[PDB]
Amino acid sequence: VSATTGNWASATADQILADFNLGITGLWSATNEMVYADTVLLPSAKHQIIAS
Amino acid sequence: MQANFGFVTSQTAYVEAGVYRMRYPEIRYPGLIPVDYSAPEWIKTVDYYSMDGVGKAEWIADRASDIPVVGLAMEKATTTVHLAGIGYDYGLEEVNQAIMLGMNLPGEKANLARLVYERMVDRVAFTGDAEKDFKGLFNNGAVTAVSATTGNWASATADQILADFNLGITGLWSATNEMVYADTVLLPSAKHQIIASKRLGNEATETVLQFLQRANVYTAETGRPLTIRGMRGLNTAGAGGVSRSVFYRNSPEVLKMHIPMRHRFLPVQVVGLTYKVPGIFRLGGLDIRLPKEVRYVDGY
Amino acid sequence: MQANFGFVTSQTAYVEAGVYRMRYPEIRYPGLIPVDYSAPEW
Amino acid sequence: VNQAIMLGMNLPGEKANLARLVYERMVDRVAFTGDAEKDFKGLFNNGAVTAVSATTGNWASATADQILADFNLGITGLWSATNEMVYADTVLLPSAKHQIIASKRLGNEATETVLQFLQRANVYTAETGRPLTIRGMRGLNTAGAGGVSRSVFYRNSPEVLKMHIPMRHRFLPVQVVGLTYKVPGIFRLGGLDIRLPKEVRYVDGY
Amino acid sequence: KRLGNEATETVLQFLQRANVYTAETGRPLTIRGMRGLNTAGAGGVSRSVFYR
Amino acid sequence: MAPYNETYASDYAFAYEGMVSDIAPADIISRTVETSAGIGFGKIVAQGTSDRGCKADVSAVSPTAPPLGITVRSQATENLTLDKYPRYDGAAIMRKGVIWVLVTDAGGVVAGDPVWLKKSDGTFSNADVGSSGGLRLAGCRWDTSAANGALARMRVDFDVPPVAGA
Repeated sequence: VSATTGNWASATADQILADFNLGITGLWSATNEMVYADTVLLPSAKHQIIAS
Repeated sequence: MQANFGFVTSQTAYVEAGVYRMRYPEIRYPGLIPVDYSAPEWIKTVDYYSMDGVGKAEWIADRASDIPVVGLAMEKATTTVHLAGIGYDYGLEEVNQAIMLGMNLPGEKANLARLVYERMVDRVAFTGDAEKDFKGLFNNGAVTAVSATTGNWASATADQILADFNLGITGLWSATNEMVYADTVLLPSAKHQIIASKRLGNEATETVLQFLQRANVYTAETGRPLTIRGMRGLNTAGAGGVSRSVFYRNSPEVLKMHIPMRHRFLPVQVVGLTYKVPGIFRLGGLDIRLPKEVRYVDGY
Repeated sequence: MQANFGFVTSQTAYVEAGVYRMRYPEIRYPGLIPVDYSAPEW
Repeated sequence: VNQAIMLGMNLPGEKANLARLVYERMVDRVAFTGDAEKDFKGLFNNGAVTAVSATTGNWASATADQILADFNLGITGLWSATNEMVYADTVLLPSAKHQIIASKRLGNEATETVLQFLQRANVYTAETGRPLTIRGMRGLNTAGAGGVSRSVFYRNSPEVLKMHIPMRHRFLPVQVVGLTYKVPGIFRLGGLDIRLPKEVRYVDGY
Repeated sequence: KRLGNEATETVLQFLQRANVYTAETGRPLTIRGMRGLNTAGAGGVSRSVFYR
Repeated sequence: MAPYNETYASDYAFAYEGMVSDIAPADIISRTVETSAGIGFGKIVAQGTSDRGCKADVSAVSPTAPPLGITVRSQATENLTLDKYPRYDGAAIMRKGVIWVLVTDAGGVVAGDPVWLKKSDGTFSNADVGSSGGLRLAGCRWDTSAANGALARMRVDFDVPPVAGA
């Protein structure tokens, strides 16, 4: 699935948090609300953007 | 997939230990609905009583005789019970081909019949069937449903979240002429996540679910805690296919489910190389007695 | 609400043991108004 | 009665309990309001105490500054009405207003603490170290001058308020008259007495 | 009275440690509330007295 | 566990339709119900044709044929008629005590008022109807201020002859 209009450059923290939790919530709802995600693999550049 | 009951293994192959069973959602109706089993096994109706007294006090004088008296009145109400069942059967050579492979075919069917029985009880408890007119908790038509104060909880700030949450408790309190407080809240699981993952501010880093625990009306007026739960079937149960949330008191005195007969298997029968095991179970529906202590809020 | 000391029941019916008494607000005077019971009765 | 034993109801025994209940109801009504038959003025409508309005405060669509100013208005007014001699010990508020205070945060984005910070920063608890008691009552919704909510600030001492109840509710033997059992029951009390009327203050309009 | 519009951990009586006298020296300042000062001013207004 | 007809009342009510208030004197009289349907609890009754019967029809009472009394709330009444005395039953008429009854008047009543009976239906009120269709129960008075359609207690004495009012 595509993100919710997020580029993560010129994007405020609310968009970042919404985009991140979108994946976890989507995976949970795809398994009919029975299992959550344990690990997230992001590209290194985006991990830097978040950590800075 | 393949109901041929036997498999062939290869000389050059590797096999993993254990079988994987398909998953189904949890059971979610212990501890949220008061049930009882003390009713005799074969009943048609349940009765319960109520009464109200009356009186006045007046100013008396000495040597007088006129002292005001009191009075009484009573009422009665009833509910019903119905019958259903599930049971299994198997052929002869099927079970015999089963036993030499160490399987216990009759047990595997009994286990899953109990499972599907529990599933049926859940569905009757939380919803309705429209065959016996067993109105459920999420769609009962005798309680009051109100709309939220323009809150979508996505792209909505914390003030709107807190106001929307406290609206239900305050409304239930004012509906009963300021006497009872809502005790349990049921939210759709998505909204529960929204609350549990949204912070309270940039300087107050804390969730809206960690602050709401100790600052809701119920826990502020009194000292007792509030219980919040996220449910599975509330995503679109509202008036126009919108989310619904339920506020109620959770006492055996507001809700009640009677299950006189739980689940029973009857003696086996044999007809022409078969074996039929009929299993019957008889339980009445859910009864919301106090309808002014259950509140629906739509639009979260 | 009637006053007859009687209702018609049936054989295939289970009457619950308890009775629900209609609720009224609490009493709220103790602890806010000082009252004493020391004076003689009359 | 010989017929309500056939159903196991115990009619005579159910009446004494409810008579005591209505007893307590009557005592409460006398204590907190007035009857205008014996001229027993109550705590919520006594005509000798001073009743002032609030400083333009409705407590709905009102920020925390107005809430705090309005709450401390009563204490400061009670202090200024007795020539600066006495302190309000107890506050009685309408219960809806108590909800509004207990729920609304302090007007903070910083820590979102509730307005019950008032519990440690009111005038009384600030000048001295003693705590202040705040309660929510039932009959204060429309007890004001023009049908508006009223709240009470007072000292709660046996030298300011007093209610004597010499005799409590008892029952007398049964009189029998022509297939009817008449049963009396009596008590006796004295009306509420507000001795210091300047130590009780009414604030209307919250 | 409260101190900030919104971030208000403390009362206005932080004045006790931020007045000019207690700022320039280390000595404390004594503040008292009196009784006869309600209308002592020029036109019947309140009056306050600062002295040594 | 029946919560229907819950109104969350502020405090206890005053009385029911035909309940009495304790006092030393009371003429309670046993009559037999003659009407096909029952008779309500706080109601007026006329003199029957059975030499000890009573009827709920008071459309023809006069000073020459005064009404008989007022029924009282019995609470043990055959459970087939909800709150009534069934046909052929002891009626327990009262004609001396103080009894709670129902008010039918526009402006209500106050402490001491005349009691006027409307012969058409058999309802109590404060003033005469005005078309030779009302009686005054000469010895009778109210004891409570009450609005329209509310319960008020009145003191009753049926040995005093009624007064016709046109």
